[PDB]
Amino acid sequence: LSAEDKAAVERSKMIDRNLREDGEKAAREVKLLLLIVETHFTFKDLHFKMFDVSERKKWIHCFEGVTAIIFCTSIILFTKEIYTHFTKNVQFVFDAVTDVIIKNNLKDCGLF
Amino acid sequence: RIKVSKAAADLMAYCEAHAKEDPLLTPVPASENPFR
Amino acid sequence: CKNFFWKTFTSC
Amino acid sequence: TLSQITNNIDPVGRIQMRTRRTLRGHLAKIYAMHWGTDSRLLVSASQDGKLIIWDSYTTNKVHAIPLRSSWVMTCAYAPSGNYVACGGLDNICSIYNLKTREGNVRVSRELAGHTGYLSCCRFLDDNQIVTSSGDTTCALWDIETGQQTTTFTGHTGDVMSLSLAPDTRLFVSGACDASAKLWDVREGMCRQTFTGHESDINAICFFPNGNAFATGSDDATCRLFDLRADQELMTYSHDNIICGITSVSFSKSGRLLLAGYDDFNCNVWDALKADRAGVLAGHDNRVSCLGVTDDGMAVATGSWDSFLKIWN
Amino acid sequence: VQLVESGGGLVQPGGSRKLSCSASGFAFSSFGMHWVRQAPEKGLEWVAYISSGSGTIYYADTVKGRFTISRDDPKNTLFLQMTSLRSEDTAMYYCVRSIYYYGSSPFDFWGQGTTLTVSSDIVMTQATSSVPVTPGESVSISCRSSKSLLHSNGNTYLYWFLQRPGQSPQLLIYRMSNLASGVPDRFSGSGSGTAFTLTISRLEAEDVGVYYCMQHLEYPLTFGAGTKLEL
Amino acid sequence: AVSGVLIPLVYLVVCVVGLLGNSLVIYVVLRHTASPSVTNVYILNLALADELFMLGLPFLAAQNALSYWPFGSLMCRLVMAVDGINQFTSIFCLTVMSVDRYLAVVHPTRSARWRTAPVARTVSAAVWVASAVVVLPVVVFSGVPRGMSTCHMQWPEPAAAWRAGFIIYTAALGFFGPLLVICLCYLLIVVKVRSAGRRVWARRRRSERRVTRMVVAVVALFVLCWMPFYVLNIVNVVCPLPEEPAFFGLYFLVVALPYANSCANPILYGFLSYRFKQGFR
Repeated sequence: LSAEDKAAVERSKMIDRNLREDGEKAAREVKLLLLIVETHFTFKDLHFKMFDVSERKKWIHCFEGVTAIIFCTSIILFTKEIYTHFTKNVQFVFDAVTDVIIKNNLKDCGLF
Repeated sequence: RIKVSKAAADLMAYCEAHAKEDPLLTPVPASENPFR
Repeated sequence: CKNFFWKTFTSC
Repeated sequence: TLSQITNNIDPVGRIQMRTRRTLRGHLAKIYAMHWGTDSRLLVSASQDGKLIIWDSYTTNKVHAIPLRSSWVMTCAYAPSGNYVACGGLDNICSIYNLKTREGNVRVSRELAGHTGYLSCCRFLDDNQIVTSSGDTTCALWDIETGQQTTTFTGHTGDVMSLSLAPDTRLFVSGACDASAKLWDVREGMCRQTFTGHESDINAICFFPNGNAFATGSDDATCRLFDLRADQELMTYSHDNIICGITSVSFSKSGRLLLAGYDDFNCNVWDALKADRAGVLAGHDNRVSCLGVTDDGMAVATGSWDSFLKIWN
Repeated sequence: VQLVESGGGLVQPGGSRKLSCSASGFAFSSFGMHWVRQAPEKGLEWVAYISSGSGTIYYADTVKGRFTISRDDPKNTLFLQMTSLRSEDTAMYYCVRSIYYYGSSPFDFWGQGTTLTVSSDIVMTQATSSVPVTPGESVSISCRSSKSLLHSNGNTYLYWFLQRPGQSPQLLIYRMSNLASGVPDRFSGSGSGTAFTLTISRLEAEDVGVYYCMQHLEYPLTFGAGTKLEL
Repeated sequence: AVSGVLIPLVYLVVCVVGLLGNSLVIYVVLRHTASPSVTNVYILNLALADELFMLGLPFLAAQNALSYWPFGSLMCRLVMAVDGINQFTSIFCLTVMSVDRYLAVVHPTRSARWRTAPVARTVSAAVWVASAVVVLPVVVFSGVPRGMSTCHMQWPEPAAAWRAGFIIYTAALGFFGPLLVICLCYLLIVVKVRSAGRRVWARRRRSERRVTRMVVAVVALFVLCWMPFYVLNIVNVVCPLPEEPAFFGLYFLVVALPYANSCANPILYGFLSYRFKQGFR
């Protein structure tokens, strides 16, 4: 390598470090698909992004990556865990998504 | 509008014309590929 | 004699 | 017909290619990518809210632009190289200047006026850009003023694909209604219309000569239409694969026809004869994007697994 | 963008001194910084270098040990701490910025120097340093390196600078072929390895000064002797 | 008659079964997996260690039957070294896998080291190097004093103290380190999953069928297959043992049990995992 390729690699490493930091920052974020109006609310050191939303192809094309779908993935009601409930509702959503995240972590580590 | 025969012939002529500088059908020597 | 030391033996 | 003429044509043979590169700097699904005209730098949009400029030869990260909205469906790279763009469920299109004097990347302009989301966008120049929306229409833009200059309404369902001609004078785009229409940038009229499919058209591309285009539908079919005969010339289906088609791309000569499916693969079709010659299988999840360089050297393939590979 | 240095003056031999530079108008933390000095009668001489993030530092073999370079990012300040001064270090010190990615231009902006007074290596030659010039005329500058500056990746690292009288140098051409922003299109550069030249179409006003050539392939960066043009 | 036929039979049977299982797992991981990962790296490392242990078994199989070592000296010194290396690499690799699962489940947001593939590969190399270091006395003191068998450790003059030190050191480290680490890691994993699943819903199935059964399987298999060997060695170093050939039968079975554990490891670690059941069928 030359003196400038090494500097470019240093810049790339710095970008990698910053991307890792940003990814770790976003590891405490949750997208509560609701099925546009967007409700963001935090609870017990955890944020929640609720999205309120006519076609089946639209939903599959841009929302299959959500964590736990809430209808008033997983099911929260007010692999495919289903939970029901009716100040307490927010805590119930918190518990449901925490369970979903733990099960997803276990699936990632192969123990499931 | 033109008959399907002439359009098909034009497509064949085009595809055969440029089927020597297409680095996805013909192999690319490792000494020329930039993705070793 | 080395009856059984570690996965081995010598005529004991 | 096409098959009768192509019967005597010798086949291609099995197509084998491997992942020369693997770019790992994204943490969510990748929805779009686009090559720079130099075919070395490429831009990638991801649902992490990030937009990374990649040095393809060394896998070096040149830039890392943060986005305001993480719901993005499109990329674009200006032919000059000074600007990129992106759009999605924000219904706007943001333009970024890559070469500033302060040493950073800044947003040059935000474009507003589309009523529905943004499906595709492609620069014509440093100042002109054509976008597609779910409003069943398209438009032309002026980035030094930020106002629309034309509008191309007439479709019935959502427009999901877009493909500029090699001269960028003509323009074809597919819709949720199974039809494709040829638009004129300088006149704003539908020159031609085409039908034959039965489901939403997810991808559309242009033949290297501009006299045809490929329509990849959501019912596992592709067809080769023409602008002079005004009819389909071929079909590309197989009973084994019955799912959607998510991307389409020709090659430098038009003899080969890449594609992408929800079945975690990219079946390498053939153009003149429908017989399938090739398969690419290197992705954990399905493939969203599929691009071929201008020099025909490589094929980049982003996917829902947050990685994108280079195949040659 | 502004680069302005402070400190300097008169110092007795053996007495430590500190020079500082303040930067404003650009992202300071994304640029590498250099120090360059020139004697009152001689040319530029690279002193020391500190990269972005402070992860890499380089020094010359004539000031190693005595001098030190460091940067403060939150305060946008660059420092040069020097000790055990001698009569060989009487020169005006410049600060330069550089950014390295695919296609960037390093050595863009130079600061205004501060005068300090005290009571293996690639060699280049620019022996031609006195050429008459006439308006509307074309002249060619020369620069030769000891070894080949072309690299395996296709880049040849030769940089050109112009120092107008009473001012700091400015970048003309980077990597022997690419023209810098804000430079008129009458400046051209070409030449294979170990044989390079700079071309000017019309020698109008503001084209008179001293031209230097520099190499960026091995971390000790060597400048040329210089070429002066006069009316 | 009975002892002179069964022992090589069972030795070769376990060898072939383990080789088949590990080869199948390695092939599946190497071909039918594309996306980069770390759990796959761990599984591949463990399968490779088990395969090399199986490759080491046959020399002991041959020596423990004819009461003779018809191989020589160089490969006698090599086989013991490679066998010890493979054994301790397997033990430490499954310990590191347990710790990695603990980090994944109980302490997320450690992507700087947990999910960074270079970190996992460096950890694998480090455990292999540490294994090679642990076996160093075996390599140094190996010798062949006599032609007839004697493919053992050429002990120095204080043979008794040296032997006791070797056995105590190896048993202590390579049994009661990994065992305790595994117990703590998997106990905390199961406690966390139990509490999390119980705090939300009146759920039970996931708390019961997987986190209990798999964890109990790994722990019970490890202890059951590595306890007889070490207890027998410890008893031998302290108390004398009978010398009649009739009782020589059980020693070979005790020595062969850990190889059965190495055979059984892949069939659960790399087959009773979701990423393979759902990723291949």
